[PDB]
Amino acid sequence: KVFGRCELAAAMKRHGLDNYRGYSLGNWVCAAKFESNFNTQATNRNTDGSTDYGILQINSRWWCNDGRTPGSRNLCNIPCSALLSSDITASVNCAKKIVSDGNGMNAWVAWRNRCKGTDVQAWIRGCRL
Repeated sequence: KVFGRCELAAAMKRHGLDNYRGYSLGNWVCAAKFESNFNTQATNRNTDGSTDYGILQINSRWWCNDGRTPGSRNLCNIPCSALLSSDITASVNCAKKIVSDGNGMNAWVAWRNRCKGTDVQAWIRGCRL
């Protein structure tokens, strides 16, 4: 599923992401925009052989099992394919674990490079919360 901007904002808000660990909703939407272009089916393979999955491009090296990343941890205790569902619950729940990791949203390279220190609230402008 490819979400609309406001549709995703609403779903994220409902799943408790607004101000989660101090990150306003705009941050999460911006991150999803640049990580996956709002497509839950997004996958990208990394040089180290790990793969990034779904709306928030969660990495198989640490967070999920895809059965093809030797020495991978599965810290979210989920198959990576669960991150590709049109239901964003699994992605959100795992993201919460990631952002609590100690490094906040800096775990998402596109957030750091493209959202951090920008007017992130612009991403939720015009949306019926």
